[PDB]
Amino acid sequence: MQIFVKTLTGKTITLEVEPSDTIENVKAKIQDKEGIPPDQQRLIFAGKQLEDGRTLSDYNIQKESTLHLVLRLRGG
Amino acid sequence: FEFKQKYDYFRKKLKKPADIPNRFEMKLHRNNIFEESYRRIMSVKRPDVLKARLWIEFESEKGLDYGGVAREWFFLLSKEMFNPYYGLFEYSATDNYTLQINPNSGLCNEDHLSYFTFIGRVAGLAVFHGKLLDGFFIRPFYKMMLGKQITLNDMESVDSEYYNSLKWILENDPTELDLMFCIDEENFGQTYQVDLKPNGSEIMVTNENKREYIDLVIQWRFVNRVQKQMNAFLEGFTELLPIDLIKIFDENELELLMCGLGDVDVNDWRQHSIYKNGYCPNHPVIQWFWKAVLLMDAEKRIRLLQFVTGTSRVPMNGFAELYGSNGPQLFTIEQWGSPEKLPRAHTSFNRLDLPPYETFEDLREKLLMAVENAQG
Amino acid sequence: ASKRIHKELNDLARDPPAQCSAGPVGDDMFHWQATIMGPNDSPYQGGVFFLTIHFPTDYPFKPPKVAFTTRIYHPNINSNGSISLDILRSQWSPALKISKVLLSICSLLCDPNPDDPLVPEIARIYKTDREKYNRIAREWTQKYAM
Repeated sequence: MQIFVKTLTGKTITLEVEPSDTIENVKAKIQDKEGIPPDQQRLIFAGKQLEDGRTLSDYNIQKESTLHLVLRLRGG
Repeated sequence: FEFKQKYDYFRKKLKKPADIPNRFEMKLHRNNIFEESYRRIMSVKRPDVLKARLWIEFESEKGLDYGGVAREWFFLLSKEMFNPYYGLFEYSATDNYTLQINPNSGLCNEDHLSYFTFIGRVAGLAVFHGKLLDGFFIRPFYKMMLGKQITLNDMESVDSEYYNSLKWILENDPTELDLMFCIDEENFGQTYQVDLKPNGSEIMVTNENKREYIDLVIQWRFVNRVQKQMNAFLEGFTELLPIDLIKIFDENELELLMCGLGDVDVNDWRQHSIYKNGYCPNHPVIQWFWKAVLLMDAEKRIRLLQFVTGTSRVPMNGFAELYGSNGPQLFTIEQWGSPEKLPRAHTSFNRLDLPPYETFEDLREKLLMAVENAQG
Repeated sequence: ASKRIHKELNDLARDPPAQCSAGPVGDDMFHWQATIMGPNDSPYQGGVFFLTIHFPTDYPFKPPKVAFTTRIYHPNINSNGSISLDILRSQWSPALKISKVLLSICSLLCDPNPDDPLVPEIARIYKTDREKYNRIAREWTQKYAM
């Protein structure tokens, strides 16, 4: 199964996943291709905030689904 | 490409009349530039003569250039016209530095309309001669020139939190928020309530008029109290250029066309920055930061500034006069986190939490990333 | 704006927010002050903190400015008392009621957010040497919160 993760710059990160993977892991992988710790990441999928406690088949994220890498960076 | 293409075609359509002097004669004292410039430009009866070359000399700085004093005269007169304290224009916010027409400009300078056309005469005059004005305006301003309609969407660049709150009113039922068709103003510590429409003070924002309400609020925020002015500004702007010959450009293009890009003066910056929790001027990480900035280009710099302060602009008197939510707040850089984490920022205190990086490119990669892949 | 504040005021009077009281002092209806009691069995036990609540003339389209006046040792609250809470900036919504912003601040007191800190030094402590943070934070409650 192949997906896409678009960064705010227009760039994209094609990864290799399976439908049972937890969103918390889509980040561990984007974390080697980009080196961005998970706690500063947010994958937006068509207006919704995908949780790290779900899987790719929970939000019907299928073959070629384009999520979005949102950097959660301004402080608290 | 697209912008470059357009600009050039723009430049050419313009035409210098043949019955005007070789140059325009200007010589004035740097310390009274506004009024003097005002009288000169605003006395010419053949507004065309102003299409002649800029020939300027001040009885102060006798620099025998007379070509370059043109680049300056604009940078110097701007600091005057677009000064939030002369009363013609003001800042959209205490910490936004983007100018906008002061609705109460009339109650300041007594015949202000003549002055707006003047600022217009100049404003355009600079576009004709490929020069730039100093300072920037809220999108609505540009949009008004272009002949665009102002809307709810346009107040997101000016005040996000307000935008969202209005947009909520737009997509929900507002009966519980118990709003009325009026607003609140302040002056001399006194809060005085103003009606959006007749008897608004007594009318509730139901779910049947909530649209018409978001209308008046925007109408009032950027349009009602400045059409007379904004129109004068155009009377003058078009005494040099054909207003429709510009509609070819867009909100952002027109902006870059007369107010250029906002390249941040890197020095004035470094110099008015404060470091906290470990960092200091000569610290290794800090030393790199700036060398990283040195490398970035105009865009990446302005972005970096926008990511940390929440505004891509800068006050009139530089980084010494920067503001935050609660007032004066210099650019800050505070040490925080492990080298893994990307840099963070609190636009409210114009602060940047910079993890102590081990190598220069180590820092440059994580920084350039936060900057680009940002604003969300 | 006006009616919005009164109504919200009486709504506090009728069923107030537990652990916190807040109302205007003096006549001004745009300047309230609140009190919050250190969540029980938190290092702020026994203490009582004071807060200022300034409502801008742009309320409720803009969030109210809320700050701690009483010195407190926390990761998201600095010396000025500036609170790093989301529903106070990026998350505010005209719908939110004060009761709920006050209660949200209680939450932040017993369970900090050490990863989105306002005060770095303190965050690292509450993360690495917990009992330290507790020892310190508790002592501040003795000096400024009592």
